[PDB]
Order: sequence, then C-alpha cells, then structure tokens
Amino acid sequence: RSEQIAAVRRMVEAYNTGKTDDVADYIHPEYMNPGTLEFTSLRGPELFAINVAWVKKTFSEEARLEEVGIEERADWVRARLVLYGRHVGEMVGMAPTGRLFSGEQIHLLHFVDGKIHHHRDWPDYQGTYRQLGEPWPETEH
Amino acid sequence: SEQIAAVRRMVEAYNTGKTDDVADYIHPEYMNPGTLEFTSLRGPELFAINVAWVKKTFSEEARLEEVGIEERADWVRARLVLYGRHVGEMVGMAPTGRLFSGEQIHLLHFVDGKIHHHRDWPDYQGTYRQLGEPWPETEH
Amino acid sequence: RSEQIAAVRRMVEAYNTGKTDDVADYIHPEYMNPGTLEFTSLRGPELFAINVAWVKKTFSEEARLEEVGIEERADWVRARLVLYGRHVGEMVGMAPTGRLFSGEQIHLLHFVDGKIHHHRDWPDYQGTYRQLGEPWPETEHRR
Amino acid sequence: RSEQIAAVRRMVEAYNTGKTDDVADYIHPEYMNPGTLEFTSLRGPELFAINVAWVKKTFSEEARLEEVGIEERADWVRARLVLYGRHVGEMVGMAPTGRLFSGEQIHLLHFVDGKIHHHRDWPDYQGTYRQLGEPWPETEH
Ligand SMILES: CC[C@@H](O)C[C@@H](O)c1c(CC(=O)OC)cc2c(c1O)C(=O)c1c(O)cccc1C2=O
Ligand SMILES: CC[C@@H](O)C[C@@H](O)c1c(CC(=O)OC)cc2c(c1O)C(=O)c1c(O)cccc1C2=O
Ligand SMILES: CC[C@H](O)C[C@@H](O)c1c(CC(=O)OC)cc2c(c1O)C(=O)c1c(O)cccc1C2=O
Ligand SMILES: CC[C@H](O)C[C@@H](O)c1c(CC(=O)OC)cc2c(c1O)C(=O)c1c(O)cccc1C2=O
Repeated sequence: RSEQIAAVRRMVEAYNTGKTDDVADYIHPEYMNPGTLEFTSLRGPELFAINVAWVKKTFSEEARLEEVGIEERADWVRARLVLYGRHVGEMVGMAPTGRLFSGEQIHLLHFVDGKIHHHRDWPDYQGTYRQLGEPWPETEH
Repeated sequence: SEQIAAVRRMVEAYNTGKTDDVADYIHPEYMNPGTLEFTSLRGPELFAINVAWVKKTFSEEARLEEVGIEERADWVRARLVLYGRHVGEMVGMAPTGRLFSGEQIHLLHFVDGKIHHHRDWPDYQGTYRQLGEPWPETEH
Repeated sequence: RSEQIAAVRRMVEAYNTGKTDDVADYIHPEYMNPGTLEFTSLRGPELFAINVAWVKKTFSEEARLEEVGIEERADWVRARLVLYGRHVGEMVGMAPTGRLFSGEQIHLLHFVDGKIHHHRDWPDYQGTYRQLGEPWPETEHRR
Repeated sequence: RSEQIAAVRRMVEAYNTGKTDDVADYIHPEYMNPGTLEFTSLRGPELFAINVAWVKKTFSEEARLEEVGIEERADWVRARLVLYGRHVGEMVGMAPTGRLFSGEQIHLLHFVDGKIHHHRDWPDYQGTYRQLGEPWPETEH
C-alpha cells in the first residue's frame, strides 16, 4: 500500500468534493504548481486549495476527476485522470459557454517529506476548447 | 434545415435507444462502413443494430452530446461527444466497467432527403486509454 | 529478442520503404484488417501489400511510420506508432488536400502460427482530419 | 489582407527560422504569455525571443511550426498550428529523449496598438509526452 498514491487519491477526492480543510495533511508547505502562476503567488496548502476552488467555480460544483491509473517511481507519482465538467465560470478571459466537456489529464507529482511538493498537470486544453465550441476570449486575463 | 433536423433525430436515437421510427430519416440503402466488421445489413435495420450495439457495449446510459453541426449541399458534418461506460464486449476486449468520453466527427450524405451514407470517427485512442488499454482476449 | 516484435517491425518497415516482396514471411495467409473492409475483400499478404501501396499513394512515398514503443502479451502485440505524410491522393471521397499531417496510432496485432493473423489499427482520424483542413467529401464513392 | 494575420504569420516564421532580430516590429512592448511564467519574468519582444530560443534549444534547430489555419475576430487572432520537433534539450526536468514528435497547437493572440499584446498557446502536452515515451522527470528543478 503506497502512502504516496494514497495521498494522490486524497488530492483527487478534494477536486471531487471541493473540501480542502485537511489539505495540509498531504500538501507540502512549499507546494508549487507552475500552472497556477498566472492566477496567484500563493504556495503550499493554500495554493492547492485555491486550485480546487477555481475548478468548482469554473467547471461547476459537479465537476468530477475520474481515475484511470496511478503509478509511482521513487519519490514521483504519475496520475492519469479525466476531468468532467460544465463551463460555468470565466476561464482566462473567456465568458462561460455553459458547455459540457470531458478531458483526459496527466499529472506529475514530486514528494518531499512524504507530502506533495511539486505538481504539474496537463489538461487536454485543445480537446476541452473544442467541446466548449471554441470560444473567442472577451478580455485578457 | 431538414438535413440538420434529421441528424438531430439520429443523435436522439442513440440517446433513447428508440429505433422504431428510424425509417423516417434513414435511407433504405443506408450504409456505414464502420459496421462492416459486424454485419451485412443495410438501411434502417443497419442503423438500429448500430444503436443497439452502443447501448449493449457502452451501457443504456451512453449518450451523444452535440458540439456543432454544419452542412454543405447534401452533406452534414456533426461534431459530437460520446459518453459511456464499457459494460459489453468491445471487438474482443472484455468489459472493463470503466467510464469514458470521446469526441466524434460524423460525415453524413443525404439522398432522397434521407441519410444514405454515414461515416463516423470515434476517438479510438482516447477511449482506449480511458478503458485502461485492455489487451484483447480474442479476435473479433 | 521477441520474434513477434521483430515481425511487427518488419511490418512497420514495409510501410516506410514501400518494399513488400517478402510480406508472406510474416503476414498470415488469413490476415485480416477490419479497417480496410470498405475498400477490398482481399486477405493475407495480398491485402497487406495493397494496404501498403495505398498508404504510399495516398500519403506520399515519403510517408513515415515512426515507432514510439511496442509491447507484447502472449500472442498479442500492441504497437504505438506515429504516421507522418502529405495528403496527396483521394481518401474516402475527399479530394487531395496537399496537407502535411502527423497522427499517433495504436495497433493491435494477433499472431497465429507465428504470423500476423489479425490487425486492428486506430489512426488519429479526427486529429488528421483537422490537419487536413477538415475537407468536405466530394463523393460517397471511391470517386 | 489582414495586418493582424500577417503579424501572427511573422511570429510563426520566427519559430521556424529562429531569426528574431526584428520581433519588435510585431511584438508589443508589454507582450505577455502566461505559459512562460515558470521560466522567466520577462515581458515584450524580449520574452517572445526567449520563447523562440527555448523551442530551438529544447526541440532542435530543425523544429517547425506548420500552419493549419488562422482566423480573426476584431482585435483577436486564433492560430491553429502544428509543432514538429525532436526532444534534444531538458524539458521541465525531463532529460532529452532524442525522440521525434509532432503535436497540434492552438494559439490565441490579442492585439493592442497593432502589435501582439497577449499570447496564450496550448501545445498538445499529453500527445507530445506519449511520443517522448512518457519520461519520468529526473528533477523538479
Ligand atoms: C487557480 C487557477 C487554476 O485553478 C486554473 C487552472 O487550474 C486550470 C485548470 C485546472 C487543472 O489543472 O485541471 C483541473 C484547467 C484548465 C485551465 C486552467 O486554467 C484552463 O485555463 C483551460 C483552458 O484555458 C482551456 C481549456 C482547458 C483548460 C483547463 O482544463
Ligand atoms: C521560455 C520557455 C518556454 O518557451 C517554454 C515553452 O515554450 C514550452 C513550449 C513552447 C511552445 O509553446 O511550442 C511552440 C512547448 C512545450 C512546453 C514548454 O514549456 C512543455 O513544457 C511541454 C511539456 O512539458 C510536455 C509536452 C509538451 C510541451 C511543450 O510542447
Ligand atoms: C454494430 C457494431 C458497431 O458498428 C460497432 C461500432 O459501432 C463501434 C463504435 C460505434 C460507432 O460509432 O461506429 C459506427 C464505436 C467504437 C467501436 C465500435 O466498434 C470500437 O470498436 C471502439 C474500440 O474498439 C476502441 C475504442 C473505441 C471504440 C468505439 O468508440
Ligand atoms: C485500401 C485502402 C485503405 O486501406 C485505406 C486505409 O489504409 C486507411 C489508412 C491506413 C491504415 O491505417 O489502414 C491499415 C489510414 C487512414 C485512412 C484509411 O482509409 C483514412 O481513411 C483516414 C481518414 O478518412 C481520415 C483521417 C485519417 C485516415 C487515415 O489515417
């Protein structure tokens, strides 16, 4: 039973439930996610919490992250997930399209001190954009 | 457009699984080359078997969502997204019970005001990944 | 060194070179690919040879199949390949677009009696279609 | 003739040739690309030139960006492109694999004062990652 994978599964559940009160349990104080850089300078558990909140706000409370597979190698975990949502909040300067979508994701996670220290994820941006009807942005984010 | 209306009825038939009225919009000589592996049937009967297979393989809850539909003369292009769960044998791959969703592009040719030729391109590789990349147990 | 994997690499090399003199070495007499049922009733090394020729005709002599990875499990091989080409011949009723494209592919091959007996391949149809400029078919026929 | 589309085509040409001496002609002094934030805090023509350099360093001098289609709506341009390269440089902590790859991209560009002022680019991250043999990162750094 991998502690690393169990922690990643808690992370996934956070996206599903939206509940982030306990994230300090598995999110390192120095947690970073380069994908968040455009939105905030926060780090650690508060950074992960703001990501989860953004997901529920933008892609609906009913947004789901489904697990396809999770593997590990030393202090690293690779998660193959699928995001299901509906576009209901402003997304980087694109007005809500109200469109359903689903997009595969690959996540790379690095563990330090038994907690998630670095988190990179690659949404299916283009696939999502297509399913959103390829909206034209209304403003720069 | 009556053509776009017909394609929307086709999409609904996948969603409801109800194929009693398909002769309304499916040409007697309807062909879908993607079906050749499974059957030699044509027309409304062929379309119905395709719909039945989707419900059997991808669950009763399988549905097609519309992204967009375009037309040009006697042709329609439908940009759709299939949502389902792999519950039935899929060309020799055993049921995985896994959820999946994959964009699709459908090209439809109308003759005599009905759908005469139908090509569709599922996201085979994306679906395969979401199904955990199963190894086939047999040749279809 | 897997003989099955070696056979699949010979298959890939045939698409690359267009050289098919020796395909009977590794293609089963009863070889079938369900994806080409629309085009011909051929089977065996004969079917494979014409499929290779069609690729070179439709996607140019310079069309390439690059290997990402190949794995095997008992009598089955899974090949992760990438096709590169330029669309220069009629393709299912769509006129040549002259467009460069590249698309990942997943191939599933079943061996029987030491030769490739069943071959299923999944091109990135939609990705390819996008890169071709999403052409409208001119005919539902071959033309 | 669209001056905007012409400008975006000069941008595309810069990725292809690696020739960036004239980028100030079409890149706004305040040009930003949020995709670059992990790597640099630069803005303007300098940021664009750095991006081009990184592409050539990481994906080889032979890297090419092919045009599928470009459209515009008011002060916005959408470019549908395809990147071709070979993974020859360290890529966010993943060692060079020497592997060929090609992946579609969608770019969204906003013009201000007749120059490219904001640039968002969605590579096919997952498809590229696959073609690179899904490498495990050697560092987070
Ligand atoms: C706080 C800032 C963020 O939370 C936004 C950022 O998280 C974000 C995410 C979160 C994520 O990585 O997957 C759950 C996803 C997307 C995005 C995102 O900013 C996107 O911006 C995005 C897009 O512009 C076009 C298509 C798809 C997407 C996304 O899928
Ligand atoms: C200054 C540094 C940057 O320029 C890096 C950034 O360019 C970057 C680019 C540039 C790009 O937009 O293509 C024309 C592409 C990728 C990436 C990138 O940082 C990637 O990081 C990347 C990846 O991690 C996995 C798969 C693909 C990619 C990229 O395709
Ligand atoms: C009647 C039986 C059929 O025609 C099977 C066939 O419908 C079929 C469909 C339905 C369709 O859209 O083609 C018209 C979809 C898939 C498939 C299919 O046979 C697949 O076989 C399939 C697969 O093997 C791996 C991933 C995805 C798929 C499919 O999405
Ligand atoms: C004899 C005629 C043929 O066999 C056509 C057939 O070869 C074919 C191949 C080759 C192959 O993968 O078969 C084993 C590839 C494609 C296709 C094909 O017929 C396609 O039709 C096709 C398409 O309509 C839209 C996008 C992509 C493709 C293909 O990539």
